[PDB]
Amino acid sequence: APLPGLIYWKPSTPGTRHKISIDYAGLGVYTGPPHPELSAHVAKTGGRNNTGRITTRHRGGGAPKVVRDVDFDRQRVDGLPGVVQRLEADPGRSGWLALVKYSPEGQLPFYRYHLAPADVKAGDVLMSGHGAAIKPGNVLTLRDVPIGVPIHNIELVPGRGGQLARAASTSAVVTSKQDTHAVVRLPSSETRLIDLSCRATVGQVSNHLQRSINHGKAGSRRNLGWRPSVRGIAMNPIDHPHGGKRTRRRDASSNKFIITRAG
Amino acid sequence: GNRGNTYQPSRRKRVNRHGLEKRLSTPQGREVLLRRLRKGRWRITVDSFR
RNA sequence: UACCGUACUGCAAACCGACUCAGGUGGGCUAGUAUAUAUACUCAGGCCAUAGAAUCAACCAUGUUAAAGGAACUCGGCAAAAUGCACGCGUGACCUCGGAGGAAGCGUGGCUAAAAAGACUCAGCAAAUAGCCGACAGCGACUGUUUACCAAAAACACAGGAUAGUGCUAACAGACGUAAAUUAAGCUGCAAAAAGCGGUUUUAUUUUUGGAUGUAUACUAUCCGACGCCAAACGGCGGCAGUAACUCUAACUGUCCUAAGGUAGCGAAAUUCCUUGACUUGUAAUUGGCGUCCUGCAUGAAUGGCGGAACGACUGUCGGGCUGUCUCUAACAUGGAAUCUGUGAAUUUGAAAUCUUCGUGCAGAUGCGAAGGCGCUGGCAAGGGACGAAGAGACCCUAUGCAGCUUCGCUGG
RNA sequence: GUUACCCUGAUCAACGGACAAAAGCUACGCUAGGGAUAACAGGCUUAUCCGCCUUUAGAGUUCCUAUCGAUGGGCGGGUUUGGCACCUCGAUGUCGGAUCAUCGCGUCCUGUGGCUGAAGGAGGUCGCAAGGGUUGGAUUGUUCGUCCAUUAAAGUGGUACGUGAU
RNA sequence: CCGCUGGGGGCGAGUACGAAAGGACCAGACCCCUAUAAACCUCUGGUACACUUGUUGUCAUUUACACGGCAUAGCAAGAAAGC
Ligand SMILES: [Mg+2]
Ligand SMILES: [Mg+2]
Ligand SMILES: [Mg+2]
Ligand SMILES: [Mg+2]
Ligand SMILES: [Mg+2]
Ligand SMILES: [Mg+2]
Ligand SMILES: [Mg+2]
Ligand SMILES: [Mg+2]
Ligand SMILES: [Mg+2]
Ligand SMILES: [Mg+2]
Ligand SMILES: [Mg+2]
Ligand SMILES: [Mg+2]
Ligand SMILES: [Mg+2]
Ligand SMILES: [Mg+2]
Ligand SMILES: [Mg+2]
Ligand SMILES: [Mg+2]
Ligand SMILES: [Mg+2]
Ligand SMILES: [Mg+2]
Ligand SMILES: [Mg+2]
Ligand SMILES: [Mg+2]
Ligand SMILES: [Mg+2]
Ligand SMILES: [Mg+2]
Ligand SMILES: [Mg+2]
Ligand SMILES: [Mg+2]
Repeated sequence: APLPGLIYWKPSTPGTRHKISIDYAGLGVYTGPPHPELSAHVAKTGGRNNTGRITTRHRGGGAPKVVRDVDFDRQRVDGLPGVVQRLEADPGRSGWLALVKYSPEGQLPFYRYHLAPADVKAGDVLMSGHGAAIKPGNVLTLRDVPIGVPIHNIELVPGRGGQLARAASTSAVVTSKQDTHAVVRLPSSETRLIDLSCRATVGQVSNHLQRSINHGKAGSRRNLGWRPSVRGIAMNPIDHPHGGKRTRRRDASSNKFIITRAG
Repeated sequence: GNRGNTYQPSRRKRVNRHGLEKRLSTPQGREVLLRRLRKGRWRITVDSFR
């Protein structure tokens, strides 16, 4: 079944034989480097902490890391009409961002990066507040969003920004409205109670094609900063003992907010 | 592969490893210098000159 | 308009290798035939100092040629030989439709011709450079990575898939004796003749390790390793003794301990003792392959079962061509070796003036016994002996022996 | 509580009875020794093996001796499989063939004599004789073995089951 | 003191024998082969690098006549002595 926005690489040689890549014609305005003041150039880490030893394994190498200042709260852009100039594709996240230009009355116009919902066309105007619309890309309080409409970029403690349901093609659903709790189904089929003063970016995150993508060769996934793994049974007993246990911290403070676990 | 040529000379690396200031930067390097003094060595570090 | 560098060397006799060491060492510039920094000859420029001198030793290394054969050699065509190039024709199966493929196989080439053609040569890709081809399997999808100094592979990885954990100050991996420093705004409060010090909430700047300026389509761990066709936690999946009109299988029933006795689809197979498994082909002759069959010592969907295109300095086999690998070696070339001159080590060494045979003997005698032999000393060769030399550790045993690893060995917070 | 006496309590069975408790692996191994302990083989032996007999009952269309040897009894070799651990662990090429050898005869041929159930041929033994001859390669890592087809024949052994300072 | 004299098939014999097919002892000598050993280059071949012929590229060549260098002796063919 050919999806429209995927480049189906022809089997010319092994490696590009079973390779599927996302077309940048579906996202027509990705073209352009990251904005020169919304982005910096930070050194890559390689998986090593401040000591210098490896903490996370199988990481390192690849393209120069560029970091983008994505605004996950939209607190200081409340009540401001922001017209989306273009959509951008960052390699650091599964879902892609959306460049938004805000023109306030007393200040010169500026640009901000926010996560892109499914209904951004590089022409839409986004609005955030108590009185905002129900069209996708609006940030509303959990009280102002309906029951059963998909939402994303959810906060846990108000004023912190959006931390929940923000990967590619993911969304959360509000199913109940307890006065201070508001039971919400997180994308792992887990119900969590999120305070009503928290905010939800209404809509659904883009990059649904993320599941259908296929790096056909080791190099294309190695060039993303992923060094090769090694199986446990391929070693001597000193390195690994080769050749069903729940690991969440029990007696935590967040047991009170969850009704069912990740199903 | 023929061995024996592990010493690849470089003045920057020689001064940056075994120079005076990396010896003084850490406490145990300072006791290394102190026991070089107590032995009586004429050359204290690899980069000393006059 | 100061200070430091400026010699020389820098693919090397001046750097790194104990050496004047056949090794390792970064960047840049460049002429013609000519056309590519490849190839042959040459420009600018550089070099022919670090052992020399003749000659036919044997033998060794590296090559050239070889009549008639041609893998007959050999564990194994190992090693050599052979194809090696641009213009035309052409061009199989199988297949993931891309490939296989430069498939295979056959013509046409220099030289002269202001030119419809020709000359002669044994030879016209004329000297140097530029794939051996085809078929049957096994293993691994592929390109890659791997034991610096005996193993480059079927081992590892790989894209993909499955499972388990992780709701964010996430899990997981680390530092550990515990995180706080400076302002600002608001609400305030105490006695009080017109002002000081406070308490609390919010905010600003720092400081707050990777994962991550990420967040269940994301991160971590384990396993299988593409793709296609029909308890995916450790890991297996039995016996007793009989029942089908001639012998012989045991399909359905009868039994015993027992988590359960191994499906369509597999099998003398990387793995099957009998073994040269009966069966066909293969060769004149086959214990090592290919395709069947069943009698699975000791096979088999996640130790992943069933085969496929392409790929491989992987493994076992068959044809064509090719040739000294061979029948069976010969001549020649270069460089050692042998002669002379000059420079000039080391392994080894109880002392030696060190014969043979038979016997004896700490059990294989140069040295003891009996008999015999031997003018003396060398060069150049061959290595049977001197239990040649080179390591007080190849293997076995022992230690109040060590070391690392493993576990339903013991004890510990 | 201290001390004596009268007594009791381990399959402390590793039974003169380790310090509380208590399993393995090392083809990754390390050290110190041992020819005081094994393997590659030299020494001793000859149970098993191989030759020579002897008794020879019998078979052999008859008849023990053309030819074979059933049962017992021995003599010789150490090239079979074994037994001992005497020699070297201050580590010493064997279980192969490629080249090149030397010796013995229990002779496969060539040279030969007897008995022949001896038509000469073609055979079976038996007696002498070791001069020199014993070739191909296809298959197996095989010194084992066949079977392709040729010769007069396609010998068996000692050779640290000859031979890596070739 | 060393080496040391190998054989096979014919002719002898279609035979003495033998109903008959089936075919010898003698190697005694002659003819062929084949080893092994010892030589020799007369024949036949191989090789032959200061020999002869032909030819390609390139550098020299006040003639791109002849001659010369290098490219495995550049290549290819044919040679005499010696082996
Ligand atoms: Mg190298
Ligand atoms: Mg050194
Ligand atoms: Mg060099
Ligand atoms: Mg050296
Ligand atoms: Mg050098
Ligand atoms: Mg030149
Ligand atoms: Mg010289
Ligand atoms: Mg010929
Ligand atoms: Mg050519
Ligand atoms: Mg490649
Ligand atoms: Mg490869
Ligand atoms: Mg999950
Ligand atoms: Mg010479
Ligand atoms: Mg003796
Ligand atoms: Mg002499
Ligand atoms: Mg000598
Ligand atoms: Mg002990
Ligand atoms: Mg005891
Ligand atoms: Mg104890
Ligand atoms: Mg023995
Ligand atoms: Mg002549
Ligand atoms: Mg001549
Ligand atoms: Mg020249
Ligand atoms: Mg000669």
